[PDB]
Amino acid sequence: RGYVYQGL
Amino acid sequence: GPHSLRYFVTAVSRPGLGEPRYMEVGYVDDTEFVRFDSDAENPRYEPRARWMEQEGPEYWERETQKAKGNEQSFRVDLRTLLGYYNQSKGGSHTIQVISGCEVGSDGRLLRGYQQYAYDGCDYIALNEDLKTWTAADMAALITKHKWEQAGEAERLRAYLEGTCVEWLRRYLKNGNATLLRTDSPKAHVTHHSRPEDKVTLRCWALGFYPADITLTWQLNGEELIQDMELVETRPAGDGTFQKWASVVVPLGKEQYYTCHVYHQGLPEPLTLRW
Amino acid sequence: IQKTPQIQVYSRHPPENGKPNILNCYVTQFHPPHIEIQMLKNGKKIPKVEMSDMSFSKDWSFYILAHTEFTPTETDTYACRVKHDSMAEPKTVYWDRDM
Amino acid sequence: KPQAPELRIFPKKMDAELGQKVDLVCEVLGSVSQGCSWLFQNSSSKLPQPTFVVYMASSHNKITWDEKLNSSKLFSAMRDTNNKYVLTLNKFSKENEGYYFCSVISNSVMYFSSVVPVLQKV
Amino acid sequence: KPQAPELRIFPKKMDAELGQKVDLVCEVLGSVSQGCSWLFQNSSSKLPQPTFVVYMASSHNKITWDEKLNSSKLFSAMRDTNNKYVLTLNKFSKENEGYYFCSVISNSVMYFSSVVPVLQKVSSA
Ligand SMILES: *[C@@H]1O[C@H](CO)[C@@H](O)[C@H](O)[C@H]1NC(C)=O
Ligand SMILES: *[C@H]1O[C@H](CO)[C@@H](O)[C@H](O)[C@H]1NC(C)=O
Repeated sequence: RGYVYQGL
Repeated sequence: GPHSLRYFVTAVSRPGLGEPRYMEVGYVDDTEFVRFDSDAENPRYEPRARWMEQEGPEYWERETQKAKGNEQSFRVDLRTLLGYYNQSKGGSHTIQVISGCEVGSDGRLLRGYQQYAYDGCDYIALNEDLKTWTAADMAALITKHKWEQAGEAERLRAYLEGTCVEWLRRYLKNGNATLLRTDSPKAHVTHHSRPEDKVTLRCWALGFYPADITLTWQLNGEELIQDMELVETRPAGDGTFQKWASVVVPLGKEQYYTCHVYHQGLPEPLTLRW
Repeated sequence: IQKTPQIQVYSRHPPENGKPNILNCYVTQFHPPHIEIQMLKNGKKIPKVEMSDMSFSKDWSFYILAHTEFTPTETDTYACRVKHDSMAEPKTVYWDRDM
Repeated sequence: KPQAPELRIFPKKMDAELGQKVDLVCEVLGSVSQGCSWLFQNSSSKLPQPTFVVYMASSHNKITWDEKLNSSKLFSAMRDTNNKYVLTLNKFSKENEGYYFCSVISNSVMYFSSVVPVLQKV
Repeated sequence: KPQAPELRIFPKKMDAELGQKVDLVCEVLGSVSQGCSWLFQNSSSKLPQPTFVVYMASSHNKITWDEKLNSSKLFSAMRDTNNKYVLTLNKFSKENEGYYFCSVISNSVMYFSSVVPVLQKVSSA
């Protein structure tokens, strides 16, 4: 399901 | 058959007219089943398929938090990218990203992926090895390192192989049937007078589902791939899809041509003629 | 990084003068997402024009559908005035029965 | 190799310099129901990278130019009497120094002519 | 200034041991053109002379190849999921070395993918 994105 | 869960996220900045907008939309077999628009009246995750409304409040709260949480972290990313590329503060920029997994007809994982794109151009993506990254330019190189020296590929791979396929089944269970539904195309050809004794025949095809379809005109058993002229499959607005492929033919000799309509919803391809 | 919009002004169901129908305006292949889509009848803009939520494609370009109820006449004009940054001038595309 | 579709290209080599008009005629002999396409590769082409130039329908009088070359054409085209297709360059500016060749598709089979380098000699 | 399909090949480069199964896939994006053609520019040549390998329909499983210097034994191709056109090479021999690339036709205009090198692996070891 929805993913928790990581900072660039 | 094969199935795939994927997420298309968008964090577009726009100074001068409000804060950056964040949209998060998911797809199951290329069908939108979930969404979240920072611009909505009540910004939160919402189902896009009837078979998605079963999930209780607990599910939608978790997803809304995730979106609320990502939306914030993506706002920095837009700023972080302002420095990596050193762009002013006024020209709206946009970061997009596609990430999900593809499951084979057997149930296995065919592939897991994640692609970032700054201002429409590729930025960084997770390799097929699910352990390495592939930067497009020097700015990506930083992110690449930042993620390597952090253990990102392992956490993303864990989600691609775990969460993705698991919940893929979940949704797929109560959504597969409705996804496999089919509405045969309602075809027919149209006549159009043209200068110099010619004539253009338009092979129509309306009210069909799914959107995938192929219309091909032929002459004496030959598909006129280059003499043809078709349109982008456009949504009718009622769940169904439309499309048309025409070709110019000489007057009188008009009944020598036929377009063959190929669609999932057809046991056998149709053969239209004027 | 930039892409030019692709428009199509059509009706949900087969056209037929006198009978109420829905006029669609499918805009695709545009980036950034910043777009302005108006729907006009005989010059004047239409009021209740619902617009489908926005969504892009694997090629990173955006697309969006905009419709509004209308009743076809053999003398009434319908068009879609789309405004976008990659367009020097706001393109106004007209509805063509046969399209 | 009868009735078999195949194209002829003339001139087969041009060491002509900056300034000259250049008519590249393609003689399509066989049974091609489709039209003729003109393709080539110049500068920003270190690897074999062909770029569509023009397409000439056989049947009716409709010509489709490149998705960009459309504005400020440096190329010209026209259908000559009997199975002929002529792609004439206006001025041999560097913007068109490469290898050219016409193509015809018959029964879903791309049939190419011969790559003609309308280059230079310097 | 209408639609324009998008051809994506994979891998972008490759090379191998004399004798391996090389499979090249072409992903076509867009509904403005059906089918796909796989081209080849023989490595052995001074003048860029493209050579038609094969054609595949996006609907029917019917494939149209080229009966020339009958190379039916080294060439094989199938069509996968999302506008995925696979072209596999039966045993990477010397007659296979060269540059490969897919093409598609939309509204009479021909589009071509970036070429992909398929030469002998640095000839070493
Ligand atoms: C040239 O190409 C033909 C056609 O693909 C192939 O059969 C042959 O092996 C190649 N020959 C050489 C010397 O590269
Ligand atoms: C070669 O010609 C192409 C096609 O006409 C043109 O777009 C390009 O500018 C040329 N490049 C050079 C370096 O002359």
